[PDB]
Amino acid sequence: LHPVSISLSSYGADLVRSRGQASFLPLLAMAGAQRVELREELFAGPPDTEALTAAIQLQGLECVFSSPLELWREDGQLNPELEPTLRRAEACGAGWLKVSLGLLPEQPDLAALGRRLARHGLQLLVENDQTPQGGRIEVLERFFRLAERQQLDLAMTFDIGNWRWQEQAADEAALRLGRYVGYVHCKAVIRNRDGKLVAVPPSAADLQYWQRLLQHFPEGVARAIEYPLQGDDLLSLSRRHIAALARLGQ
Amino acid sequence: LHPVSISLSSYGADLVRSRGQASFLPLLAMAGAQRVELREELFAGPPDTEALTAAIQLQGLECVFSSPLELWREDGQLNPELEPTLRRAEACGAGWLKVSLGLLPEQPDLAALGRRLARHGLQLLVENDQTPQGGRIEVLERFFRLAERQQLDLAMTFDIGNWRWQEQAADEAALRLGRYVGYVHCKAVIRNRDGKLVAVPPSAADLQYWQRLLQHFPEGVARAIEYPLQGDDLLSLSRRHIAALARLGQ
Amino acid sequence: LHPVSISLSSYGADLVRSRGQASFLPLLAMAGAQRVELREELFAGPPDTEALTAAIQLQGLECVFSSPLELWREDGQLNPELEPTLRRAEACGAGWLKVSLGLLPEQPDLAALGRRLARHGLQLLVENDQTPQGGRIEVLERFFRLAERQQLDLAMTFDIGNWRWQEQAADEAALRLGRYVGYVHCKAVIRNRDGKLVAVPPSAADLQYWQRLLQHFPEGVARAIEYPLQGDDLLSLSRRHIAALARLGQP
Ligand code: NA
Repeated sequence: LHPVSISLSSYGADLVRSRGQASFLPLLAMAGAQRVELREELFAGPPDTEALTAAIQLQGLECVFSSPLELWREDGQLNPELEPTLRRAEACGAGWLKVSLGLLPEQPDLAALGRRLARHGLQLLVENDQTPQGGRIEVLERFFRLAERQQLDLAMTFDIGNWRWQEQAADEAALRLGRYVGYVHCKAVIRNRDGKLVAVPPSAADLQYWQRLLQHFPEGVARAIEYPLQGDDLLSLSRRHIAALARLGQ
Repeated sequence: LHPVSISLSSYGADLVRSRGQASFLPLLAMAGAQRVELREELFAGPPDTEALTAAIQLQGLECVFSSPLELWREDGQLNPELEPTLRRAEACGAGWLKVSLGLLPEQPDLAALGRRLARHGLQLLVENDQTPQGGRIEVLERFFRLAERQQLDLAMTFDIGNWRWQEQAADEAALRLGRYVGYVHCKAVIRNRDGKLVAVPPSAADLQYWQRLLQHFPEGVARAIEYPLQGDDLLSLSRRHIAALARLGQ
Repeated sequence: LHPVSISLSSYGADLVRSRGQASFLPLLAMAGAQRVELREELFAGPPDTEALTAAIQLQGLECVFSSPLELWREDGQLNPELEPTLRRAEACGAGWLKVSLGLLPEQPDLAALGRRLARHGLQLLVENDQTPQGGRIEVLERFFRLAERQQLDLAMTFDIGNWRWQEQAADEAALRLGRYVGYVHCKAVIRNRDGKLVAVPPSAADLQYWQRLLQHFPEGVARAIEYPLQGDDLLSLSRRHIAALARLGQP
């Protein structure tokens, strides 16, 4: 089996806020997950980070801290909230911080980025988002090429569904960006009756298609569920969805 | 279940012209179809539009009228056959007229198009065809963008197979044009042993692919059979093909 | 069933070189293949061309001879090794000679190529390779378009996996080049844990995708296993793999 993560936003923001994120960690371990993705927008709440760290450690889970933070500001400077967010993430027991790109300047100071990352013990993940600045193949390809040149402790999170918001083809993205991918965010996307894009659980067809996309990324890369998980028995549901994802490969 | 149409060309041009298109209406209704797509080229002489409209209504079907007319002439003017075809379609009972684009000029008179459409009671549908002028993604994107800006009462018919004639990817077309799609033409396409592209009935794999394409169009969009339906028992065959398409998507 | 070929490189180059390519023909015929693809690079010494041809004919197999030869030299001239390679292919009983493109010049002498090829019963196939000069859609499309204008009876070997090495989409390749394809090389490609591209046997999803790619090529085109075939029982392994390829197409 390949390593599987669950983004707790999958369970619904209201439910997660009400029950607290730490309460989902035993559920994830019991369902067979290897990693949890925490969500900054989902603490009620100023968290007991100590209690949260102890919970992750007890379950033997890896932990990704996901933030809506955009790395680069309109003005061309690294987001001053980067270090405060890294501290937050580390305090919660995360091994990775996941962010969006923001607006990549013509001249990014990746040396500066490195120095800030070096003050903390987290690998940085940068995810394609739904915006023009952070969600399009061309600028992301530029960022990852450069980042690799200066050898940053950073990797791409390839979000399968987000490309849809920028009318970018996931297959083309995978072909061009797949060598940089360290984490896959899985969701299916449909256009609803009013023409609006909405994230949904995968069909059997989507899953087979995702297996083909995964051929473009290093074998065994961690894959995350970030789509609705709703049902009366969340443990059994999560287990069945983890198994389906873990099984994707050659 | 999603609404399903059958294009009567599916039954074979010679057979349909022989028996007449009206004779297939009870078949379509009994087989579970919600619309009939009449084909201008399959009328053996001008129809009694009153008997036709009455037969369609008796069967509780809606009706798309399909013409091979190209909307824009080589010289950049609208095809003068547009309003005569709109009048014939409307008289036969259709809710939509389906046409091809023709050669979109540098400065298309979309206001004049709107004025002509406003004189009739049908929605205009423009389908991708098999030609360079009417069958390539870039020009169709330009057309539908400009039509939406003019707020015209028109939508795309997305023909899954026709892209093959222009060596365009349906997946790419669906990404770029999906927001505009109000009707889907379903057909599988193979290159035969002689080298010629031909429309064929879908395999299981084809249906799964089409399910993924439909994610790009508003959920529950009407879908039409436009591939060969040939056999000893057209009711049974039609019923099965309709059922497979009615439940595609969910 | 559609005709299936096995490229003998599938069995592992060292194993094949040591046993000789002729020793695999009974296996191919018993497992249900229609065609063997011989590999010039898998002859450990000069071939016994008469015994090879006799072994192919005994088994009732057809034969494609694969050469790493590049058709067009850097200086724009046709590779002078083409004639001896065509004769070698014929000596080994081949109905097709498969080569790489090389560097396509601005004004290739396709007329001369056609006159050369017309002296031979076999057909020339040009395969997409893993190089910029021979593995990119645009130049290959230019080659086949020029060949079609000159009315040459040559065709393409569409290698499904090779496109990955040049970061080219196989679906786009199949759309733009499909009309030219007379032979298909099947392999799946993944990035390994180290990030290196490697050719591998297909998953069920791969096979389903390949069925869709085949829609772009003339129906019934011969398709070849060109991916690892390893096991204690090559006969049953080969038979299962040939079967899965032979049934790919429309119902
Ligand atoms: Na090859």
